[PDB]
Amino acid sequence: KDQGNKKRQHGLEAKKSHILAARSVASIIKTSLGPRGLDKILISPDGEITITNDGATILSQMELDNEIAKLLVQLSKSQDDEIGDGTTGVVVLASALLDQALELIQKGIHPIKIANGFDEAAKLAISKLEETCDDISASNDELFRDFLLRAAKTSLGSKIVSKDHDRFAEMAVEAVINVMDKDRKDVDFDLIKMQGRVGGSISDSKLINGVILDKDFSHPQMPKCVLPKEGSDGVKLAILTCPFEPPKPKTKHKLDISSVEEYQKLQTYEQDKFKEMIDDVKKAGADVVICQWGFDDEANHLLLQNDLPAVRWVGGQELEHIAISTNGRIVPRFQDLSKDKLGTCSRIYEQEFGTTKDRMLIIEQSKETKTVTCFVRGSNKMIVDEAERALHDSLCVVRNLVKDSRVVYGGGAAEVTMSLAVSEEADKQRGIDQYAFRGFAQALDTIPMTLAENSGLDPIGTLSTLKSKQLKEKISNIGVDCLGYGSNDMKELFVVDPFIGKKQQILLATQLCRMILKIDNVIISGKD
Amino acid sequence: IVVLKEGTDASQGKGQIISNINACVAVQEALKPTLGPLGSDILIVTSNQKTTISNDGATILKLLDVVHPAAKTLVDISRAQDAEVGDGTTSVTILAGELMKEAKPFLEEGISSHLIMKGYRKAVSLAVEKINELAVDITSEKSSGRELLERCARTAMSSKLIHNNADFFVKMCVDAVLSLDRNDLDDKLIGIKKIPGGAMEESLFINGVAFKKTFSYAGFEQQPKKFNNPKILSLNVELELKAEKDNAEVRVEHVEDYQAIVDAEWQLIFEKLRQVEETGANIVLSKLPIGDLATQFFADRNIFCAGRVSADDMNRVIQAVGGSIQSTTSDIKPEHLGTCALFEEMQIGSERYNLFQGCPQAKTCTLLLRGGAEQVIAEVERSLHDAIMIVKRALQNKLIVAGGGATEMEVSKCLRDYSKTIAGKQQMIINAFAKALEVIPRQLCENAGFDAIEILNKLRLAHSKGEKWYGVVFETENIGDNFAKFVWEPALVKINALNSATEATNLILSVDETITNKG
Repeated sequence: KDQGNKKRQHGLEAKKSHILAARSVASIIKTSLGPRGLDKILISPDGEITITNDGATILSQMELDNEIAKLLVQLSKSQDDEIGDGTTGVVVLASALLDQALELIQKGIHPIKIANGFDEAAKLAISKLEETCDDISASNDELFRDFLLRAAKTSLGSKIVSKDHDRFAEMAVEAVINVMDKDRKDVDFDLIKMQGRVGGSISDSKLINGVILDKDFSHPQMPKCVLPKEGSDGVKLAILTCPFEPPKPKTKHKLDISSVEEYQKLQTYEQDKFKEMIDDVKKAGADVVICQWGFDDEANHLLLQNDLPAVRWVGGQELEHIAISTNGRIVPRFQDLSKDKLGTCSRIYEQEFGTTKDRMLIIEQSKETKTVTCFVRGSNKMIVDEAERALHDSLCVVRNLVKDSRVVYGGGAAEVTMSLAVSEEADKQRGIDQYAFRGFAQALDTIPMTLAENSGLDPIGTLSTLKSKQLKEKISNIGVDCLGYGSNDMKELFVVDPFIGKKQQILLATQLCRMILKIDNVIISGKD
Repeated sequence: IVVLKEGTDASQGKGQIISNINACVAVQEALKPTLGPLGSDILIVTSNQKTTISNDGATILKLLDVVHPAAKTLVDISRAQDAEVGDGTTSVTILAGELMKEAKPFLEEGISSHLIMKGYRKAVSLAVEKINELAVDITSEKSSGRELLERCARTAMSSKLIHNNADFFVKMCVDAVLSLDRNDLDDKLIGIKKIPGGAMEESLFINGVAFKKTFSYAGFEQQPKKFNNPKILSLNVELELKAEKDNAEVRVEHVEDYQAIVDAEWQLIFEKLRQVEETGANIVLSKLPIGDLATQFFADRNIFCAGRVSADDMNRVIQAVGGSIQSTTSDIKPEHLGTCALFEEMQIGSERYNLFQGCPQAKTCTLLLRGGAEQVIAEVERSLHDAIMIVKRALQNKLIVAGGGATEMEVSKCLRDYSKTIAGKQQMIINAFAKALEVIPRQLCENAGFDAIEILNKLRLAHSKGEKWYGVVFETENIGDNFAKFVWEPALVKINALNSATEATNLILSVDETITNKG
């Protein structure tokens, strides 16, 4: 049905069109790969203009109908959950394999031999990196956090974070330690809440264990702090979806008052409702009343006499975040209150930030929790989102450093060492693999040359300079000068990447390259 | 002034037959890379905006929706290949289309297509007789029950990313087929769930049914996930506190009435909610979401519940514990309940997965797959589907013929000798049929990267030397016996393929004119 709007690419002219189409999409993010990489202007469909170099944002913001490029988006989508920092690196590496595959197609080599060639090329390169990798936590705990803190300072140098980066690097270390255990060694990013607001600067961004609801405590006379309440256990709070007040109808009000008598009768119903609600707080032994909806002013006046500070208008998702930190529960109604359902924390207070009129609140713990909240600020919207995602990128690095102690220095060093080892073993294979392994080493050289092009250096001269230093002297990690130093060594410069991160980057890149060559026919229909 | 068609396009003559030939080549050319286990995959974008990539000829031709009548016939005969057999839908269309290509020079010479179609019917009649001679009955002969299932599954899994882990995957593949009654085997009864993350060798086989655990609602750290003999209750309606859709308009002027209508909305829900406990079931499953109030009330009584379960998974739960779905909470009968041997919620893949295990009444199963990427696991699942069909048809059909080019050459070999005794146009037609049978072993070498000129010619040599079983080795390029390499297909596939391909060929060659009415 509907013969029209159906195109078919098959055989000869299909293989050339697939590589050039993936090259055009890759050439977009090539210049954006590096610490010195170039930004891009992205316009949302609503008309908002944003400027960022993040590959996960650029590939998601770009709307394309190319099915081969959609596989590139799925490539960066799966690795973003696993790593997140290899978004722009895996596509350029995969397209470099495609550019070398197109050259092999012109030589008369079948795509199946090319796919099997890149498969044995990855297995050989992984074994070479497995011998040259080093360990950190295998030495000392204080030395681990030393390399851990300085590793976050490296990944934060490509962002506006670079000024205050010493502070945000300590945040990435402390936030992970609290959400991880020594025996479990499991780091989960869901246990770290990333939150930020506009205003202030990046110097005012702190790291607090707890949640912040951004509330003034509903009334000025209420105290700015909450006491332990005379030898009680921590501070008990209530998480409820109903406000503290006489409840209101959600359809229509239209209350008819005939005379003064009916108005005085509602005063008793409103007053007696206050006593029924406060008694439920005293019997449950709760201090702060946190609810989803606002509170009555007359109800807050009785809370001043009973020494019961209250918090109103807290979102449903915000109520669940307190139950994770304070080990509480969401209670539907006032009569369901119990000591086991109340969140137990150390204290609650309203923390003032400079002269800013925000005046948020902080719920604390003083023991290791199952969740943390990273507090982020910035002088502008894009500054807040950049500092928040840059810190999240460091959290993904720390997660890989704890999960796998094997580490390598990845900038400009790995692709050269991988290329030098495969190029020497290419002559011993003696077959179709010799052309596949030679092109595999040349495709690996695209990444360090791309970094040299983004740093303002000769991609040909710098690449060979890194090779001669790793041959005439010894095999080690010597990378590109992008960040800058007196020399090109990545060791003393403290530029490190996870070994499990470099292995998954060269894997998924080779995997999709075989999947693109796996497609010998493309049939795309229209939109009915 | 007068017109015969009133503007309804109709074309006839020998050019219409040539137009039917070009349509068969276009359909064949698309399915050529998809032939064989190592064949390439096709990229198809449906008008539904769902991008799919598969090498199975059935799914391919169903999603293309070719409007051309002569090309649609090749799609209709492929659905018959999926019905009578279910495997080989790619080769039946390529072979039928190759008969159209070999009949093209006969049309230019002036040879009528009816003598061409009659020549194929005599060639297939002799071809099916040779397949019966190539049919080898084997059950316990020189093979055991375990070696017959394992050694045949290793070949289908060979030359794949699972080649190194194939030892573990054959065990779960053989146990999956043996987990079902050997009298009736259905691929739909074997469930497969993809688990993102984890090592490929750590995959587990579940005797019961498992699902995604889509429950998004809070109330965690309760409702224990490990039960011994849980009572499974299938539910329909919605137990959440604040409902999904409907509402009501209530006007009350009193404060105690404000709390009353809120408790009234609670009491109406808690009524049917408490009836769930009165049944006394540990597992509560529903295709509709189970709210916070319901999962909290189930937590106090230690009842586990999962909401928004897919309908395809709930149907397997019925086939597992032998339960039944009840609409309300009132009339629930005891026979609608079910129980497994063990219930556990696994965190495998950094994701929670509910699973039923040890169901004696289960007519279906579930096999979990793990791996480093979702796209790699999908290739493992499809390479497993090709392995399941070989293991399944091995028990269902004890008459096998050597595949991978073996049988295709022997059928083409003898028909060249049978054509020597027949004189006239039927001699060149049978020779064209035997030449048309050479496309199957050809495309197998071209799709796998092997040289079609050397391997096919060397295959025509040793096969002509008196050994009928020589096939094409898909692992290391060379000619060899597939009976030793254990590339096996039942005789019903080769018979139904030659019958269906020639039938569709005879239907297209018999069309002189295509009349298409517009409106």
